[PDB]
Formats: sequence, structure tokens, C-alpha cells
Amino acid sequence: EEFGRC
Amino acid sequence: GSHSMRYFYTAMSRPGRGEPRFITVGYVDDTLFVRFDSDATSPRKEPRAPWIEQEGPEYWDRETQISKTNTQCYRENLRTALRYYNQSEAGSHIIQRMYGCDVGPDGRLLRGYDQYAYDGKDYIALNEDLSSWTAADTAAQITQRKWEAARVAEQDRAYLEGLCVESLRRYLENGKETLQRADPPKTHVTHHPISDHEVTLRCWALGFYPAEITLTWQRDGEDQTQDTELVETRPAGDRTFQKWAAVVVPSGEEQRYTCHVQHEGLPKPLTLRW
Amino acid sequence: MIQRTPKIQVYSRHPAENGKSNFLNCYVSGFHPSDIEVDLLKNGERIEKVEHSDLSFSKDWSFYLLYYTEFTPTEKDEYACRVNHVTLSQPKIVKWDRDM
Repeated sequence: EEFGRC
Repeated sequence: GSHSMRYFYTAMSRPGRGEPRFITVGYVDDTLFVRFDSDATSPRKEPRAPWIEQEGPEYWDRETQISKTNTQCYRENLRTALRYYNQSEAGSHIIQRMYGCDVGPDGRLLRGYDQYAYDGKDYIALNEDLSSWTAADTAAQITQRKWEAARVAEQDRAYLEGLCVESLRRYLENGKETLQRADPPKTHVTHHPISDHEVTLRCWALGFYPAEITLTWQRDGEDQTQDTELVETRPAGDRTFQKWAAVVVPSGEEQRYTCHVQHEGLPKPLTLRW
Repeated sequence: MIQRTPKIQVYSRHPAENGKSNFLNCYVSGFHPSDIEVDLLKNGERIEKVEHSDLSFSKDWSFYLLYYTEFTPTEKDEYACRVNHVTLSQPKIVKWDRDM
């Protein structure tokens, strides 16, 4: 699973 | 054994050819399991390994949203990078990101990564402490200041120690038949006379997974580092990898050469000869 | 801008056996930027419907792609991978050598 923070 | 999950973003601006393409590929070890491409007709996180397909629709919606949001974010990041480097909006530029986690056999975080490149050059990387950044230049230092202000390292660390390892642990379990199976190299030596005076001994490792392998030639038990043509480990397309190492050996001297294969699928390093 | 030219390996998924269905792979790697044109050639002619892996990159940020197609190698059929990239003044053609 990704870490969406951007 | 130890495992990695890595997401790789490539955001490629292409002025005059629409908005920057955003691609994400997710790997566990050397297994691509998820992809996203903003140029896909219907951009979505897509399964690329069977064991990720059992993730529910909420997973795919959330991951796709992450990637769509990332597409916008990385287009913004490309604009930002243009500013940071005083670059025109006419050129095509690439932001890459690799992030993710290595876990040990017990599934505990071995280390986290969150590193970024601009135009193929390291830009900023989360240090192994998951708390500080290494900025490659003064532009990346601007990013670093912003991310320190935004506690990005702390957010990364929370992800890397949490969701990263947790999801990777789940993937390793769901994909245990493959992700946790090392396929040893099928190894053999081929012999290719070059001339009357020389033959190529090519030591092949085929069908191995994961990609990590050590393929060396020794002459009289001495590593032939400078005299070995070592091709990059290459995907066979069936999940496995191939590699060969070739030495040019004087005619008749084949038995002085031994190929040595280290691979996690091999209980002990193999020694092969022509 | 610092650019990196593609390494190119042309090879089969399995040891070539004439008459045996196989996969012809063209692995392009080490290149940057990511834009790359890869054709698989059968006797100099572009093989159609060649599939490629999803854009990934190595630790040095250089990209790699696997272009691949099902092929049945024969003795006489020459296969090649034709790669164009911004770093290449003209397309690089690496012939498929079943021994490599």
C-alpha cells in the first residue's frame, strides 16, 4: 500500500 | 527471508503533449504487483500480480485515489522543480520517486526509503533515520526546508514503520507461494570458440527469482572481475531473471575457469565448469 | 541535461529451440529520460503487438523496460531489437543472438 502524502 | 516493497513514481512532463504523465509501479522484491499510469485510458491502480487482486475494492479505490492525487501532486512538483532550477516550461523533465520499506524475515522494518530524483539525478532522499533529508542541491534544499516544515519525514516514517511494513507483510503472506519462493538459477556453461586461440565461456543463470545473483568467473580460483563480461540481470518475462558472465579463455584452458553462482535459491554457492 | 543511453539486451525467455514457441525479449535499461522507442524486428521488419513492461527504474534512477513478444525461433529467422532514444543519433539495432 502506498503513502499518498504529497 | 528479507523483503522489500517499493513504489516508483515517474512523472514526465512533456510540454505540448498534454500534462505530465504520472506512472507508479509497486514492487514487492522483484515482483511488480501494481501499476498506475495517468496515460491509461481509465487511470487506476491496476493489479500486476495475482496476490494483490484479492485486495478489496476499497483498496483499489484508495490506491487509485492516491495515484490520481499523486498525478496532480507530481505535476505540481514538476512545475516546482522548473522554478527551483530556473528551467523553462518548454523542456521535458522527470521526477522520480522510490519509496518503501525493507522488512526482515520477521516482517519488522529493516529500513525505509523515500528518495526522489529530478531528471535522473538524485534530488532529495529521506535518510535511513526516517527523520532527516539529504538534499542533493540548493533546489532540493528548498524542498527539504518545506518538508521539514511540513514534518514530511515524520509522516514518511509513520508510513514506513506502519502501513508500509503492514501492507508488505500482508502481500508477502498473500503472495507467499511466489514472493516467498526463491527460484534458483538454472546454471550452465556454454562454450563459444571465438578463434583458434580463444573461446568464450559463458556462464548462464536462468529462471531465477529474485533478481539478485552473483555470477563470477574465476581463473585458477582467482576472480576474473576485469576479464568477465557480466550482462545486467535481465527479466525473462516469466517473473524470473537471467544473467550471464562470459570470459574469453585461451583455447584449451577452459578447465582453469570456474563459474560461481550465488543466489538465495541456492542452498550453497554453485561452482560450474565448461 | 545529463542523459543516459539505453543498454539493450535481446534474448529469449527460454533457451532458443528452433520450432519451439518462446518469448523474444528486448530489455532496455540504464536509460534516461524514460521516452524510448523499442521495436522487435523479425528479419528487419517490426513485429506487431509487441508488449512492454511497465516503466520502472533502477536505483540510479535509470529506466528499464522489457519489450517482449511470443516468437517461434528458427534457424534462418533473424530477430533484433531496434531501440531509439534521445541519446541515440539513430536507432540502435541489437540482433538477437540465441547464445547471449
